[PDB]
Amino acid sequence: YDLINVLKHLQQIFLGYQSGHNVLKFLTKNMGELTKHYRNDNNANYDKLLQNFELERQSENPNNLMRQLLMIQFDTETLPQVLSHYLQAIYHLKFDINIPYPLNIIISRTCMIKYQIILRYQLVLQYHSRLLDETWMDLNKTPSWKYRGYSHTVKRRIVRATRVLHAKMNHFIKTIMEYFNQNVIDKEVYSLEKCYRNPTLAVAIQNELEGGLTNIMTNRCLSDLIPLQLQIFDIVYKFCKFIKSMRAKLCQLDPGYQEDAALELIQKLIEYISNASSIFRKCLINFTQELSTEAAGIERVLYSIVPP
Amino acid sequence: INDQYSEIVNHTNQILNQKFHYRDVVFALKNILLMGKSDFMDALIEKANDILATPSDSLPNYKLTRVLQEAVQLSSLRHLMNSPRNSSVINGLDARVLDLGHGSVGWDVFTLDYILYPPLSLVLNVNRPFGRKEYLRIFNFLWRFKKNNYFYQKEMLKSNDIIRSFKKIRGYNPLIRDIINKLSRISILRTQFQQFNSKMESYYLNCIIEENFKEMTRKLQRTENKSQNQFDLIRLNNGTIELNGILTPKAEVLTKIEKTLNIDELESVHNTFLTNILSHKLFATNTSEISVGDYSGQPYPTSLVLLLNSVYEFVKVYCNLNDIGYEIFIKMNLNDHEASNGLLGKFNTNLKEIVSQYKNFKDRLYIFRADLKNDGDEELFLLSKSLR
Amino acid sequence: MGGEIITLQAGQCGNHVGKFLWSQLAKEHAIGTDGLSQLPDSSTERDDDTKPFFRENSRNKFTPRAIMMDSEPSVIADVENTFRGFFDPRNTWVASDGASAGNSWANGYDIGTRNQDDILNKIDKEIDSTDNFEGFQLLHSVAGGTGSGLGSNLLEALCDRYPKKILTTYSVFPARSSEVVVQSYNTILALRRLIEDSDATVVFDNASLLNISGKVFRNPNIDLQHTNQLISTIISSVTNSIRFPSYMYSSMSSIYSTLIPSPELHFLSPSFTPFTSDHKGHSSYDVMLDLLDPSNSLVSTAMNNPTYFNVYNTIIGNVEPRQISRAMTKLQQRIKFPSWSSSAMHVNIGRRSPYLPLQPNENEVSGMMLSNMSTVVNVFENACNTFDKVFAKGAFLNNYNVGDLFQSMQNVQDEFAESREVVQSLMEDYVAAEQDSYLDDVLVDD
Amino acid sequence: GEIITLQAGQCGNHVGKFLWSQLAKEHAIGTDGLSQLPDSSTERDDDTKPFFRENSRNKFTPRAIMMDSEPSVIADVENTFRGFFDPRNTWVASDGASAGNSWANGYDIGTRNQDDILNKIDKEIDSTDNFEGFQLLHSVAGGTGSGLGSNLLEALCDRYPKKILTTYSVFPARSSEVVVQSYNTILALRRLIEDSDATVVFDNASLLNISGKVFRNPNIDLQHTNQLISTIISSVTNSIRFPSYMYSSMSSIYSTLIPSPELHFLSPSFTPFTSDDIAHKGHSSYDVMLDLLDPSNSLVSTAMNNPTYFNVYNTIIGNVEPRQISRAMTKLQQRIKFPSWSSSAMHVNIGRRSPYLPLQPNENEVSGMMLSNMSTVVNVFENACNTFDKVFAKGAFLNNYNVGDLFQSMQNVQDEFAESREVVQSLMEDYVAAEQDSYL
Ligand SMILES: Nc1nc2c(ncn2[C@@H]2O[C@H](COP(=O)(O)OP(=O)(O)O)[C@@H](O)[C@H]2O)c(=O)[nH]1
Ligand SMILES: Nc1nc2c(ncn2[C@@H]2O[C@H](COP(=O)(O)OP(=O)(O)O)[C@@H](O)[C@H]2O)c(=O)[nH]1
Repeated sequence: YDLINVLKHLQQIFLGYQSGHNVLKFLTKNMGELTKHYRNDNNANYDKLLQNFELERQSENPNNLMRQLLMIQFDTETLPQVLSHYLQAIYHLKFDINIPYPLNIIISRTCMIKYQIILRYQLVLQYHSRLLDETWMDLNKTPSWKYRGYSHTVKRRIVRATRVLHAKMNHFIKTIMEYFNQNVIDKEVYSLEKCYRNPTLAVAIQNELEGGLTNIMTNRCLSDLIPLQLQIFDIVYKFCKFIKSMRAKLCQLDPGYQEDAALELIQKLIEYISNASSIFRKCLINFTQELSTEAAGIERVLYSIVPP
Repeated sequence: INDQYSEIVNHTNQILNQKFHYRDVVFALKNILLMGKSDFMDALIEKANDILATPSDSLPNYKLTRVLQEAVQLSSLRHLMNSPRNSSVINGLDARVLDLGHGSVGWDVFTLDYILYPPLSLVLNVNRPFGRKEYLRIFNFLWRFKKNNYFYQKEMLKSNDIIRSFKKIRGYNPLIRDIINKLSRISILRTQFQQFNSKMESYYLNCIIEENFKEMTRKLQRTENKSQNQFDLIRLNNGTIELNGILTPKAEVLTKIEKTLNIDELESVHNTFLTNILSHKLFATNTSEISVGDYSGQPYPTSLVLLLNSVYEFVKVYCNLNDIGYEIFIKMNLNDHEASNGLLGKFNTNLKEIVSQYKNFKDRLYIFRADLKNDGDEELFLLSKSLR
Repeated sequence: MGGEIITLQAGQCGNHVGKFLWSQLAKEHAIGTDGLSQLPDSSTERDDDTKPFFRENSRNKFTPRAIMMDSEPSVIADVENTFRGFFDPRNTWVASDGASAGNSWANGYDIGTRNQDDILNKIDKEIDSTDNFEGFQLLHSVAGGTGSGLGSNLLEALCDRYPKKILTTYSVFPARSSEVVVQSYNTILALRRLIEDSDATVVFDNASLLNISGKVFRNPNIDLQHTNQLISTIISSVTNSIRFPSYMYSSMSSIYSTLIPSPELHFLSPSFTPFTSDHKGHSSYDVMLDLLDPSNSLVSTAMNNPTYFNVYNTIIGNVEPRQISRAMTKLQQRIKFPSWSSSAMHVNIGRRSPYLPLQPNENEVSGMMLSNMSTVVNVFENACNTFDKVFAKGAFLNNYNVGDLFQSMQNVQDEFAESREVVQSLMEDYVAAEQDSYLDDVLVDD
Repeated sequence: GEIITLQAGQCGNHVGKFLWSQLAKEHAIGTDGLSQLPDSSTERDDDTKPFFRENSRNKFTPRAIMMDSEPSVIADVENTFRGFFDPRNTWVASDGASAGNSWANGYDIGTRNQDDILNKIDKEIDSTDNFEGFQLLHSVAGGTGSGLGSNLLEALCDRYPKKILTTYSVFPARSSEVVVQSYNTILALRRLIEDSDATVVFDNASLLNISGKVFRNPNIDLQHTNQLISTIISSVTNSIRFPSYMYSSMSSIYSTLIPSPELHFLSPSFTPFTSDDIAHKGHSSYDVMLDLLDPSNSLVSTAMNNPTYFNVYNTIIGNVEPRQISRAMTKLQQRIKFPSWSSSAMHVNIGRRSPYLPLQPNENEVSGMMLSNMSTVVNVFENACNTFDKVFAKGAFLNNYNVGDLFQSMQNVQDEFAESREVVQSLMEDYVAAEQDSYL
């Protein structure tokens, strides 16, 4: 049995290792529904996602055992809640695999649990990055947003500030991803690859694999910082939705013809932008506070936030 | 021992497929007794209308033999009887009547049967003289639906005839014009009945029988193929994916035969198919597990067959009505335009009867749907919802 | 009952329709273009029925059943020369007289009064080939002249000779307001017969045909003759069930019986995802929601304020029944209907033709729907709102040959009066049926 | 994730030759278009689909569309890669514009033939499903090439709203005769200014200097310039061609770089370790990150003075250490400065060495490259721009190449030129305002 390639096949599903290709495809296909389903998922009715995955899985190579056992499952209690089962609604989906015949003595069930949790977190981040990216694509391509001589107040207070805060959010999100994937994930896969060389004891192999996984889990960026990130995600979700609405909202602000209309709309838009911005300033400052309060992520994440 | 077992089971499966036509008798039983391939049943009823309704006894069995002859001749199943290779199949069909009474209860007791012989009579579970005759229970339970279908079709045609007939009156007494409206509205009533029938039938033939038959053929067929995927995998109803068998080495040279079914597995799987059909909540009659529902307190099949009988009386009375319209046209088109029309009195009487029966029908059906919603089971709940 | 069908081809466009239709049909059953078997006789088992449509001889040639109609042997001969076999040359028919469109309806009518005296006898001889005959058919475009006249005369002639026999119709409606000087005349005349002769009628809207064709064709925009093959694709889905027999609907009568309530309401709007021609990777769920889509129709003229009276659905392909259950749930949750109804939409799951040049389908299905809905009369309004403004003026009032109906201008004007009354009563009844008290005529008696 | 590449002009197609050469031998193809792997059954570790089309017989067709006017120069490439390039993708004029012409006649030809060019691009589009954007590779100085590039650029941008565009541009070294091309150059900017979403600029002075440093015995090394250009383009697309954790689409790359679409001119730099004596000066990632900030590594020869940075995006390819990179940012944030009105934006994009070129692996060898956003970008304009502020009034030889959509109707010609130069002035003052701390 070729253990090495089976481990790599598992990783490409559960760590994203050399597979961001796949995550991009998955999100770009199903984001339009995954964005809204997670409000009232008690009554499942999620036939479309299951059916679509069933169809797409037929296309893949049959000479990969692992992709075949990929199943879509859901549950109710959320991510911080499912971590509350580890040390005591955004994307509460799940992937699991029932490891094959009792050669799976190599691969436990606890390890599958932690792999599940990890993939859940990765998909959260990738979803938010995909939103920001679609937003950037919208801000610089739809002619509605191009400047053709409107009013110095609207730029000072609507569009320029919108762009500034959008770029701030995107920089922060990408920085979080950069820290996590670069100084968190490659350590484990690199150790696992090196222990494949000169192998002497199976039990040490099992111990090293689980040690790498646990060392992934121990990071407080998954446990202690996480409510900050969820409040972050609420803010960014709402802002991105607002901008997606602005794409057509801006259409009625120019030479209806400023006819005692949209003036309070302009004022409310200004206040909305201002309040969202100030909220995000406070939240980043508190994130700074917890960063400074107590892993090369130090002087790595904080560079893009620390205000000049 | 291992080698001999493997070899003998393999040769046995091969001979069953190749000499005695297994898997052709199974599909034949589904296409004959379990009501599939309906055109055969349609042609049978059409060619046996004169006899299924004969109000007599000591019936000429010879005509029924001619009936099965021309029935298998008319349907698509002639493609079997024409071929020498599998001609043996058609020989097994036969028809029976049991006389517990005089009055054309033959239509109520017409039974299609299929007699088996060695070796197959040993492998397949059929109307054994000391069995439960499950095939017979199913076949009667669906023959009811088929009686409804036949009568409704005939009389729908006679209806459309008669409405088209009265359309050429408008230079006459508008009372006859009234007929039009009434008949047209009356027609909708009939359809509200008939459609309901079909709904349930479809569920029966597409959610009880067919799904089970597909599972039986899938299990019996999996032995036939070669590895289109090298993972002998099982897909479940809960999304569970399990790999049984041994994860074999990938043809590794470290140093310098698959599972088909014996006879008992064959009989076992056929019996599983049948009993799992008859353990479904739309067939069970007499156990402790005959759980009755709120608002009725009755078994589902009992109330349902009551509904179907009510449907039958509706068909009879609507037949009478259309008859009445026919002789009204007959007397109207001729000389006597001073025509006595106590026939109209009968017309109104029969409308009153029809509307009474229809109100009773809707009431019973509402009880029925509420009963299924009380049941709470997903498929029965969806059947209840679909009926609305 | 339940048996053989005889189909009728009205006009030149209709005859093109039929040529494409029988192309598709014989393609489905793997039939040789010359009519000889395209299958090696290695297998002797066959699991579908071609007795309803075809006949067979001692030489295993398939004799079609059809009749091909016009006075101009151009289109007939073109179809015949398209397939050097595949047709019996003794079942065509052509007249020998003057030629014109429009009000030549009347002369076309006279064609029958001159010629049906033998034409049906041809039919009769042909119908004597079989035993169990269950209905005719007809293909037509309302707008043209020769087809409209012959079709109407045929319908009248058959409605009183073969009782208890079904007559279905297929009719397409034009989109141009140009020829309305005569156009909206023939149309209205045709309706007069489709209200008294058809046992069920399907309606088409050429505007939506061309719109969908341009939307889906990956070749640039071209003629309507290459769009004609989008008619037969619907007539494949109907009669699919009686060509590959399965559990239910093995007869045509039962089909409209689940379509058509009381005989006054016999207009049907087809629709389905034209996922084929002569890909799209859609599952059953996608198909059965796409059929709800207001962009998906073959008569796309209605406002989103409709009322369905009856719905037929079908699917070709292997399908998970659970998806059908879920989709019935969803569709019933989204559609509207009168409160005197207790039935619902119906589903039949068919069989994909097995002789087809098949790859693995992987649960990719081909849906279809017929709907008896309230908005069909919308496709009428253009021709409802045109002819009368000309009738006040009588443009082209003379294009009738005398025959034995055109002797008095009042004769024609009374014809149009009757016709408009017929259509108005139709729309009156369709509107009246929408209100929840339609049954009061019989449920509030003393 | 399909990408469509447009190459035009003599320079554009020389670029295409070298570019597709490096990309192909990066993907084990060879001059024929078949697999060089010994076993077709084994799966691969990348996705070549974003740039190459695939058939049944395992021939890879580069989705590359090339434009020309005198088919001789574009003809050489298929006379080097037999059967590789699809010949229906090329387009050849007949008796069009003059030798070295102004862009005007090329623009006229483009307006005449854009119908069939658009049909061509449409039929290449129909070939796939997941289309992400185009790429345009040409110089501004060349007349017919830049006219065609401008015309098709407008055609793509207005016909295609949901698709990204990236252009690569070439500028001549400061020399004598380009006083016409540089002249001509101005109007070319007009299109990229309004139509390009992101774009990176190339000058030949720094290219020649890099050649004078890397290769021995230099006589004429324009081919070396194309070498460096392809090096840069492949490096940019590396993280998309060999998937990794984060960046798997082009939009995700630029989205970190460009604020409001008035600041989308980018300036590259690269490690001395090339991609065609290379064994030296690749010491470490710490070294790579440090020497990236050498002004001598710029692909545009600028001046060094407390440079003001908008966005920094560097990619390091090879086997890297976390500690080196950590310390590198630790002191580069301190050394590198950016305007106080925004925040620090340093991004690293660790990638993959291609496992199909038989590389010479060391344990700590790396290479690196970087994209940046600068004020000093406007410096390339002034060098050309200052010129026509001095000459255009005389027009004796200036009108003679007949620079306009009409001929000899020089009134509308001066209209075009004036509006163009004022648009350039808007760009320059805009970059200054971003510079001048005014929003502070
Ligand atoms: N769908 C479709 N309709 C057509 C086509 N050609 C003509 N028609 C319609 O058919 C009508 C003409 O009918 P016509 O053939 O003249 O009738 P005929 O004179 O009795 O043969 C016009 O209203 C057209 O809109 C076609 O290729 N496709
Ligand atoms: N990109 C690139 N451009 C070059 C190189 N060498 C010279 N050039 C410039 O590229 C331009 C190409 O001009 P082009 O229009 O294609 O030549 P033409 O077709 O003869 O008019 C010329 O103006 C050269 O100055 C090189 O190595 N690479």
